[PDB]
Amino acid sequence: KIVNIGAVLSTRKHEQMFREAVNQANKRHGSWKIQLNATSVTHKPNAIQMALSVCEDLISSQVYAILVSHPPTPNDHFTPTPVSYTAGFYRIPVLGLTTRMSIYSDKSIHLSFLRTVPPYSHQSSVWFEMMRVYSWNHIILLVSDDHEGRAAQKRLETLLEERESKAEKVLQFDPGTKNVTALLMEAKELEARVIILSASEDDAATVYRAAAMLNMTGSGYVWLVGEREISGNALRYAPDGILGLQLINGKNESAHISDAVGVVAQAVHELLEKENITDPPRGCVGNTNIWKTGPLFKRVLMSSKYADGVTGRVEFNEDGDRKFANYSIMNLQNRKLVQVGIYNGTHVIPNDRKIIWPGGETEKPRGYQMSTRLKIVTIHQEPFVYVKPTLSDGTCKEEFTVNGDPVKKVICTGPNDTSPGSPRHTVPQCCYGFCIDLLIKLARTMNFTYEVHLVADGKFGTQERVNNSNKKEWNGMMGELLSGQADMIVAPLTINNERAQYIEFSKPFKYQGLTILVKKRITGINDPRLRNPSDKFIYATVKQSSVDIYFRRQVELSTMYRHMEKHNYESAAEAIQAVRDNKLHAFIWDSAVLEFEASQKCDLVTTGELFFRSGFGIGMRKDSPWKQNVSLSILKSHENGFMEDLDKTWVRYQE
Amino acid sequence: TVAVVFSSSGPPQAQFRARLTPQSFLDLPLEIQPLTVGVNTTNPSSLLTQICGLLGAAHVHGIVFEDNVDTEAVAQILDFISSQTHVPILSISGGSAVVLTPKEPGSAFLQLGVSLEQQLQVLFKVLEEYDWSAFAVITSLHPGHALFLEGVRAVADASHVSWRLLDVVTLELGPGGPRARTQRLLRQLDAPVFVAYCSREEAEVLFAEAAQAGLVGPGHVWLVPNLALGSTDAPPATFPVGLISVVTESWRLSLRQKVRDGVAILALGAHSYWRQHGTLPAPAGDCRVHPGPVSPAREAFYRHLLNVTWEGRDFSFSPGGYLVQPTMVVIALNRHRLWEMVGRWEHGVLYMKYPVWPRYSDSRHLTVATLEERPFVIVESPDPGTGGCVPNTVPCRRQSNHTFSSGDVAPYTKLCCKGFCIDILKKLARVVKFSYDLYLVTNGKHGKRVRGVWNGMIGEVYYKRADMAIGSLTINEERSEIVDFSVPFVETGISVMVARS
Amino acid sequence: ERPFVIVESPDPGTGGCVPNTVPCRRQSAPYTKLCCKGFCIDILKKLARVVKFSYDLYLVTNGKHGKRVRGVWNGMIGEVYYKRADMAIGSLTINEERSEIVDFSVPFVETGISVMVAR
Ligand SMILES: COC(=O)c1ccc([C@H]2C(C(C)=O)=C(O)C(=O)N2CCc2c(C)[nH]c3ccccc23)cc1
Ligand SMILES: *[C@@H]1O[C@H](CO)[C@@H](O[C@@H]2O[C@H](CO)[C@@H](O)[C@H](O)[C@H]2NC(C)=O)[C@H](O)[C@H]1NC(C)=O
Ligand SMILES: *[C@@H]1O[C@H](CO)[C@@H](O[C@@H]2O[C@H](CO)[C@@H](O)[C@H](O)[C@H]2NC(C)=O)[C@H](O)[C@H]1NC(C)=O
Ligand SMILES: *[C@@H]1O[C@H](CO)[C@@H](O)[C@H](O)[C@H]1NC(C)=O
Ligand SMILES: *[C@@H]1O[C@H](CO)[C@@H](O)[C@H](O)[C@H]1NC(C)=O
Repeated sequence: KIVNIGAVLSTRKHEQMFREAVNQANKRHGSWKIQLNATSVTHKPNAIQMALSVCEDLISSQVYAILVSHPPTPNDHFTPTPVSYTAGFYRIPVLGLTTRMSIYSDKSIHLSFLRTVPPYSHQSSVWFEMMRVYSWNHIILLVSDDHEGRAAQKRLETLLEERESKAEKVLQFDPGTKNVTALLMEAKELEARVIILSASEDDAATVYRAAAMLNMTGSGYVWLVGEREISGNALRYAPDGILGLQLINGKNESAHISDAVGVVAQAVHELLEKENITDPPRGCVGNTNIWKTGPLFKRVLMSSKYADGVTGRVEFNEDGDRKFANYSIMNLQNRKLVQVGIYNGTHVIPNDRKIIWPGGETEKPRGYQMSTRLKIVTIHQEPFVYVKPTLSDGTCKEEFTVNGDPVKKVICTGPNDTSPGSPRHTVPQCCYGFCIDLLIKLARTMNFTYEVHLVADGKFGTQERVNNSNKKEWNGMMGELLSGQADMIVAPLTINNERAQYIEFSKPFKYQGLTILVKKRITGINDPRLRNPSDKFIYATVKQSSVDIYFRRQVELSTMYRHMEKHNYESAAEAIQAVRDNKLHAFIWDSAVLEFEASQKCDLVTTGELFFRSGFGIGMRKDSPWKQNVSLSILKSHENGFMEDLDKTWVRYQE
Repeated sequence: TVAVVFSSSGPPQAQFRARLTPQSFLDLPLEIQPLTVGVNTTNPSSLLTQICGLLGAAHVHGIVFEDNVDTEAVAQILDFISSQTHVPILSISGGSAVVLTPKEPGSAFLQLGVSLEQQLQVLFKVLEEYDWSAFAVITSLHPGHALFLEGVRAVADASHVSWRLLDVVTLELGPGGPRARTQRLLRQLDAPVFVAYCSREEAEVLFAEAAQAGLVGPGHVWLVPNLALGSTDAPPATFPVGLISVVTESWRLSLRQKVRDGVAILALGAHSYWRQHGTLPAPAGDCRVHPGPVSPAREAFYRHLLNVTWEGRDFSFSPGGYLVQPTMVVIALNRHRLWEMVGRWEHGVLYMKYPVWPRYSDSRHLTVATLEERPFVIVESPDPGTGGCVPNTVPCRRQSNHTFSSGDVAPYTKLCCKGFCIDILKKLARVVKFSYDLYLVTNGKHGKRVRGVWNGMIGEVYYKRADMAIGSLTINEERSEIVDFSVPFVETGISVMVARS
Repeated sequence: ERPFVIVESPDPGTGGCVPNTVPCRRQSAPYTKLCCKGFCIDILKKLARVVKFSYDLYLVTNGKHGKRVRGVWNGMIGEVYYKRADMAIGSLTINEERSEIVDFSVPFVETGISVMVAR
């Protein structure tokens, strides 16, 4: 049978190579069982006439496919659109010998379209593999607004969220822009120092100029770009040591033609033995129909593999991506590029010389340039953090103890000293006690400097979703860590699942539970006087706290929680006084806070014992590089007996 | 000066004769110079040649394109043309009025239609109205389905209700060769509510195979977006009776009304700029030059073509080429196989014509009855502002139809019941897998026949007005001869409470 | 360890072990399949049910918990440090020297040091 295929090129010389390839592939099977022809057209400066010419090419024969290539024109985006749309009307399968834009993969918009070269989006897999190899976890992603940048970012975020790690910071600048120092300035003020670039050549050059002006291209940094950003005028001026990557043998335009014709022949041979010989559309006018077996031909073509291609084994992705093309790692060794390793998209094999980095050093850089000035946020809790006013001399009055050594103190700022009515006022105070001493030991153990301060609301911190919105932002101290106000939390913070979702803790240093305080029938949470509302006994807690979540996390206790929704304190030891004034019947709260005051002052008793047990722990931002050392210090403190000596000092000196 | 391009229809004489003189649409605040264009059987060559000739001949300041339904790859050609000529377009029609998310950077399309996000939000609004909280998803391998598969989950996350979903299934259904695996996959999935995604050329296969595996009875209910049912005029056979879809406003409008609306919006934008006394910008030259390298100060025109309203209808067009925040209605198939309106979505509040879904026509979805008994079942008032009652509480609209001989309708206020018997009912619904709807009774307390006719709960059960009945109901030999009871779950008797001690 | 990990030989009833127990083997090629029951085993069953993974459980041969005789770590800590296993569940406390080479999750049973005397 006479089987006909088509093609479109621009060489007028490699078209001879196309006809030679189709004849040589006809030498593989030529018993007339199927017989192959070949047609061709050239490109034109006008697009509408180009579409009409592809129309007339299509009518010329009973064509089974189309092969389109990139002409000497510099507008590489729209060049294969007039052939794809027109033929896309009749579901005629097409192939792309060389095109990299990531819009042709949207199968809902270009109905029938394939490829033999991976798009610009697939580089994210190579970047992820390199990150896994070199172990750089804190990354910064700088991208553009054009569809290609969004697609690349979406793929990289898909991988990172598949490992549930996320990105340190994502920031994008609109395309065709200049004098954009603001965004690099915004990205400069973080601990993560590896930045990943993807933009056009001119934008790459502009970013290079700005970054070189901002000193951010020297030592301590590593930033690796794609392939579109080390070509042309962008390659002219760039900092030394920029990692990159190039295709296996792309832009040959004649190596892929043999593979295209081979796979087309392999597909058409398998297609022709099917019952439905619809026979491709004939005519560009009047025929307002589709090809009756176009989808079937595309499906068989997709799942047809090749044995020995000049560019390697050929398979197709779910949309026609090249599926395991090679990749070559690059570098900038003093104004001249070089090959450093070959990665096949699954793994990277360094098969070349050593790689130099921007600072000229030879040892591998690590990200997260660790700061030394850390903010700290805490709350007013009696047994742990005492707040006091300072004197006029500038130092809070000294206070010796029976041991023979003084009590450590520090200066804590932040509040108005009057929560209910305060227009605007921040005052300096003094803080001391248990957690402050623990912070003293921690800081002296791991070489750092602290600047303590207090929260702006007074509540511990609890997730909530305000009305007229779909996003929920944490409130109070817990929010302060996420939004960037603080860096660490040295305070009695309990460890619940909801907190553990977005922050990460150290090992616990004090275990406890929840219990009840009563002024000297009251018992645990089983009595009908408690399960049901009655005026004889009234229970309450502190609003916007953990116990609120614990009592809203249980359907079968709804009514009881509702009771708590009626009235509760946004308070402190003030609640202990409200119990003292016979206003409140009983109190339910953490074990240590109640047990200290009960045995400390007078006339108050703890009811029964604990029922729900939990610990106390330091809070730190997600995957911060300090947690391991903090936990190793806490365990060492537990093993020494220092938390024992510290414990008697502050809690066992009572009764 | 504007152009009209009829693409396909039946007898074309009506509109062609109607396009004679600019006395039609003689209410647009500008001088109108219309020109008509006819088009035979459609194909890229015909469209390209026709509109290029019109542009080169007439100095056309805008085009409107009306097309036949069921065409799939027409709008993209229009987008490419408009990008290459930079003259605006507007397709007020059925076929090409399906949104494309990514467009070419320099075009100006102005499609009139909604996306999957807005339709899904309306579908979930109507889904949440009737307590429906479990459903299955079935999607064909039609492309652009991952967008839908993820929009469903995003919108379900957005809402507050639990939204506990059973399963999601991806079928591959087409010509009747590969039609066996989908049968097994459809065989073993069960749910009260289905949300499906397929084209009109594929619903005829999906529903045909569904009617073979027991999934069309009145127990189940279906919801599909507006991509299917393309021929709203004459619905086909094998479709289920009473499936819910959402359609933008003006689904009943006439073709003449549609072209009137298109010319009206274009002229309104033009005259809106004219009030600024700047200009009436001329279009690009022609197709043979490939002109228009950059965007001149003409870019205001396109922008000024967005906010302009008309006749009290918001026509705010998004930067994505589709109109944002319109009014859209819900339709369903009654027992006449012709669509009918159900409820509008004006300003973001759902209206509904039916307070209770009709379920018209083995089975499921049995009705229940109960009345206040103080610990067992408690009837109260709904939320102060919401109306969707507290979690773990069942809506129960009492029937107060005390008179229907000369009474129109009694307003069934949405109360919500909670308690012990309702908890047992919830457990039974979870275990034995049925569906229910409570409604209080208003003829006697429990039942004591007044000389041969029963009343209350037992009366409702005996006269087959309700399948079940739960509450505070005692077992005797007087009524156990008439209805059928369950093994008792509460021990009771007779007791005598005295005053004090 | 009796409160947490209990080993029982399979009964002569039907070959398989009594339900709510897991097959376990004390490796050393020939094997006899005991089955293990306890507290941490219930925790492991729940974990396998929630994290959607599969497991095989085998007892250790050398010293009970761990030590360092000049880098020769025996026990479960050794079996994890030399990459022959992926977890080690049971009566395994936390201290600074262990956590240097083997990671750890959050605690679920809190212990310490205690003195028992005669009443
Ligand atoms: C119209 O649909 C409904 O309104 C409806 C019906 C039942 C339920 C809930 C039920 C509760 C709390 O009422 C659940 O706990 C539960 O298990 N349900 C059904 C589960 C179910 C399965 C698995 N298969 C089904 C087939 C038909 C109907 C239901 C099911 C939820 C909603
Ligand atoms: C096989 O291909 C050749 C060329 O690829 C076809 O011949 C062309 O036919 C068109 C008809 O419009 C002419 O304009 C070209 O000048 C021809 N080219 C050559 C090189 O002859 C030929 O028609 C194809 N075979 C069949 C059966 O159609
Ligand atoms: C409709 O939206 C446009 C913005 O796209 C509004 O603003 C006009 O923007 C152009 C920008 O080129 C200005 O030069 C005009 O001055 C702006 N407004 C006017 C009319 O002067 C426009 O105001 C909006 N119209 C409505 C209905 O509010
Ligand atoms: C293209 O590939 C062929 C075959 O590997 C090779 O001989 C040739 O050098 C490559 N480059 C060009 C420009 O042809
Ligand atoms: C953690 O502590 C080790 C020594 O215990 C030290 O070498 C390392 O630099 C510390 N890391 C950080 C981030 O402080």
